[PDB]
Amino acid sequence: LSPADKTNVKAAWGKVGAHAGEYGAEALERMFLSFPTTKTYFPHFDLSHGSAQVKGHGKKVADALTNAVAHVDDMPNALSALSDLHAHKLRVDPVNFKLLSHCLLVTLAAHLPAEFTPAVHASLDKFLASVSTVLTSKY
Amino acid sequence: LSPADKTNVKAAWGKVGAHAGEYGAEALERMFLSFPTTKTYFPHFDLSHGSAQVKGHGKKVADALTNAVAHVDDMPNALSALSDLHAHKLRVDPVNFKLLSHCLLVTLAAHLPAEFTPAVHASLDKFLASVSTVLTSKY
Amino acid sequence: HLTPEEKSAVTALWGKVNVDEVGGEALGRLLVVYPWTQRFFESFGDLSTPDAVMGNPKVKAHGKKVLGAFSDGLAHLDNLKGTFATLSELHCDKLHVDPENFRLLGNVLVCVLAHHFGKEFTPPVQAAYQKVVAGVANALAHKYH
Amino acid sequence: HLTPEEKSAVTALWGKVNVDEVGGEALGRLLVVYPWTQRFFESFGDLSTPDAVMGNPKVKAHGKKVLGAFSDGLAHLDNLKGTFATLSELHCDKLHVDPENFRLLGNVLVCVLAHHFGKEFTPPVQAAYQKVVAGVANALAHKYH
Ligand code: HEM
Ligand code: HEM
Ligand code: HEM
Ligand code: HEM
Repeated sequence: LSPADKTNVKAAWGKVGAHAGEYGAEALERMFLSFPTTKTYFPHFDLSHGSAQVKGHGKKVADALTNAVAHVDDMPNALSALSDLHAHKLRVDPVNFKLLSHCLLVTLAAHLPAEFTPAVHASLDKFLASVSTVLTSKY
Repeated sequence: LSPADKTNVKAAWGKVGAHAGEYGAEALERMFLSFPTTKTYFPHFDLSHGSAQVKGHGKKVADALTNAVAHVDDMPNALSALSDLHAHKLRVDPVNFKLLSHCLLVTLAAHLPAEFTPAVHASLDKFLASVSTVLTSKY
Repeated sequence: HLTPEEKSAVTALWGKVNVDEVGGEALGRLLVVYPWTQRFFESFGDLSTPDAVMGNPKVKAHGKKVLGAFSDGLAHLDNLKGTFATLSELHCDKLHVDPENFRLLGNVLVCVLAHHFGKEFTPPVQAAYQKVVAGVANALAHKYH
Repeated sequence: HLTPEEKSAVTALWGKVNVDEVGGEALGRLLVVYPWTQRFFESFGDLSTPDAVMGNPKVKAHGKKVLGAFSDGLAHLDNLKGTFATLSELHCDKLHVDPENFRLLGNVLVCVLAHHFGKEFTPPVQAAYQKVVAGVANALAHKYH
């Protein structure tokens, strides 16, 4: 991640603020509706609209991304325990990290008119790929 | 890469020895024949069977992999100049690194009956993905 | 394979699309976000910056044709194979574009639509469009199948 | 979309396949190399080691069925969609296996064939089989298309 990439990701995303919990919930719903294969990882969730579990989990996802931008230069060690979880316990298909990343970009685009520039869009996609790379590095 | 993975990759591959130049040439031909989209990166090569250019380039590919196993704990710095080349100058489609990796596994399988165990196969696939990750990390 | 509700969602939004701008906005972002696609647009000239790409007139002119192709696909969701046959031959047998880039361009387009329609591009609306762009990419890649 | 020469290459090699062993050899390597596919085989029991997977009788029994499906596809290379229709419904609408794993299993199979036939699995022979496994994966994923 280039210095400009880090600047852009701190920017795009400072603007997400206290909506971050609600944006991650929306990203999941977007993933569940657009790519139904992903729902089989949440058989024990009520994946309906406004589900308290999707909201609660979207907040955890968003917080993990906050922690990643806060430690962007040492993400493997910050996301270490999440890497073990997603690869060992959950064996998440690596394909699925691209699906959620795409929905995270869509969610940001739809909520950040001004921030989602072509350059910021490019930086956010690099950021989410690095997070995805870390979360898939433990198979 | 786990300690067992490194052991396996030094093994599988010690056995490749001085055939390494010929195996990389075969891997490329396998890629060119099975996935013809990849040939457009070599318009200036004669991609026919026994081509001196494919042999010469296969040796360079194999040597780079040798250098990677020799510096497996610091591949980003060992493969640094190749990362700039493949991403900046050549803009290689990241998809194509999976195609060549698959053909490298096929080539090894067809030449190393005893070494290509399920575990070694798994370790070699992890090794080539890490190399691919490094060579695609500079877009 | 769209429902009446998904068709309704897709055409209602598409009617509001600025077909002179959206195509080039998506092709440009493709060239910026996945810069290896620039390999196929050497003739277009200045792609050295994000601003250069977006403001490049050739990128805008070409994306207009690309969006022209998407509009045709929307009008023939039940025969996307035939619609994109000649484009498949071009992108597959002639250009040798890896079909994974079709999926990427489609998802980039989805991002452009979300960018321009905000809350209106709801999760259900997105689901319908993901089916559309998936079908286009699969149709455009038929010559590889 | 195979030529007479590629068909000739594919059937000549397939006639030598040990259909009681090759299927399970490939499913096992899939479960070992891409361990997230084990998520769909919890019932199979011990998958804790490579030896456990390969020597697991359920893996061998199931792979035999999988290779049964590939043999059927080879006999109907011109109608792979119809052949795999019911398997598509199963793997798509019921199991929700991401179709990228079809490509992986196919490429794993290619590795198994190279392993067992050595020099005989030539680059041209591989090219023909890559077409075969690509078509199977695409057919098995039709219910997503
Ligand atoms: C940027 C990508 C992702 C991030 C940051 C992320 C983050 C998280 C976090 C923070 C947790 C909670 C861990 C805990 O509470 O101990 C979690 C759990 C989980 N994740 Fe993810 N995740 C990502 C991608 C995915 C994907 C792509 C899938 C599946 C398609 C997935 C499926 C799950 C599941 C099923 C759980 C367990 C939920 C539960 O049991 O309540 N994750 N993830
Ligand atoms: C493990 C994966 C790979 C390795 C280790 C590798 C290694 C190399 C090396 C050592 C060179 C020579 C650099 C020099 O002489 O300055 C090179 C150049 C090149 N590579 Fe790769 N490469 C890989 C993947 C790929 C792929 C997947 C493609 C395209 C599909 C590709 C296309 C090229 C091209 C076109 C050149 C320039 C050839 C020439 O101009 O003579 N490489 N690569
Ligand atoms: C995914 C959906 C896509 C659609 C609907 C589409 C559509 C089109 C259309 C309508 C044309 C004009 C053909 C003509 O003038 O007769 C074209 C040309 C072209 N496309 Fe695409 N395209 C897509 C993806 C891509 C991608 C992903 C790339 C490269 C990474 C690409 C590269 C090109 C090039 C280089 C040309 C110029 C061909 C020439 O003039 O010889 N296309 N495309
Ligand atoms: C790519 C080519 C594949 C072929 C040709 C194939 C073939 C088959 C066949 C013949 C069956 C037996 C169906 C029956 O008993 O009626 C089956 C079942 C099954 N397959 Fe596959 N398969 C493929 C890929 C996969 C992959 C990649 C996965 C998982 C990652 C998978 C998971 C399963 C499961 C879990 C079952 C058991 C379904 C049940 O008994 O309810 N398959 N497959």
